[PDB]
Amino acid sequence: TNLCPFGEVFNATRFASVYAWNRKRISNCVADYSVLYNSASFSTFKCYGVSPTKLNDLCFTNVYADSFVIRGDEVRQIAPGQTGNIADYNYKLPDDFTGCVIAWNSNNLDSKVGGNYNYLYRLFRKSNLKPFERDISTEIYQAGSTPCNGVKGFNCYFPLQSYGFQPTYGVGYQPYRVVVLSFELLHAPATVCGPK
Amino acid sequence: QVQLQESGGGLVQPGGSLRLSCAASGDTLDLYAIGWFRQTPGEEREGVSCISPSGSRTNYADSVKGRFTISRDNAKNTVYLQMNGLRPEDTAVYFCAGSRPSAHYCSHYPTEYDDWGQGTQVTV
Ligand SMILES: *[C@@H]1O[C@H](CO[C@H]2O[C@H](CO)[C@@H](O)[C@H](O)[C@@H]2O)[C@@H](O[C@@H]2O[C@H](CO)[C@@H](O)[C@H](O)[C@H]2NC(C)=O)[C@H](O)[C@H]1NC(C)=O
Repeated sequence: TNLCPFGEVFNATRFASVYAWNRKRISNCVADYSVLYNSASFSTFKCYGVSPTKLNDLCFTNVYADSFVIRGDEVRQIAPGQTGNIADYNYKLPDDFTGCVIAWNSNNLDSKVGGNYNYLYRLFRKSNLKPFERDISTEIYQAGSTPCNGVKGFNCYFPLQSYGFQPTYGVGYQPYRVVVLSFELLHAPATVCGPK
Repeated sequence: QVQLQESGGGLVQPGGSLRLSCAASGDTLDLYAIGWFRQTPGEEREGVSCISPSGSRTNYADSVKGRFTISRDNAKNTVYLQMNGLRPEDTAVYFCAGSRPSAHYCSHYPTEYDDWGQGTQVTV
């Protein structure tokens, strides 16, 4: 009977930085995905392995909603098999992803006239993330052969960089809020079904 | 993802008409929005018209409002752009592009589209 708390995910006042992407477990509730899809709200609503209007027919043990903010021209990296700073170092989907990627322009919420420096992304990392891996460390990144002794300096960079989101002409540079839905089946009774 | 191919471009006298076609191969168009963009030499692509996956929302740039009409045929997996009252300002390479947004969404923003055609030349 209880509707799934999608409002808390999509309409959260604050969204996470992509390097510190949030995960919310959805369980024991009724999910209406078609109400989300049958709207003018989302500039990306891409599902992998399933059509969006078929989700209401299925039942899962849990649903996970991962959410964060990136640039509009980075939304393309939130897909299987992509590369670039976001896919490589911030949020990585597996090659065999089944699930949905939902995005919408959040300029009015997340940009500031002088720039919103609270949203960050990881620019440097010793290796690429594995799928669904998360890295929130802030150790100084050693880009050369001199060790950094935990202090930024020559070839020693703080690994996170700010987006500084501003209300620009091109929407590609504006912030977009992203929700990634993934659907989990365990050897256990389902707890998240569509309407009857 | 689809592959898109534009057709129907060519030379036209000022005041005439053209009907561009955007044929999709691979996927069906059921889940795709389609947008029409144009690009003059050395310039940036200007969104001109779009249609949502549902076909319920069509948006037009102010420069073409009233003279251009976009439409979709899911059975043929083709989207059309009817161009009436063509002025020499409308001369450009015309591209169609595809995206998978929510059912009633479509924009004129190039960065919100994934799949692009090669374009066809319209000369007024
Ligand atoms: C996210 O929130 C939007 C907007 O919510 C506004 O209206 C609701 C009433 O539902 C109000 O409680 C809230 O404080 C805001 O003022 C939701 O979009 C609205 O949804 C209602 C139905 O629930 C529709 O009647 C409105 O037309 C619609 N408006 C817009 C602009 O979309 C949306 O459903 C919420 N998303 C989720 C996932 O819960």
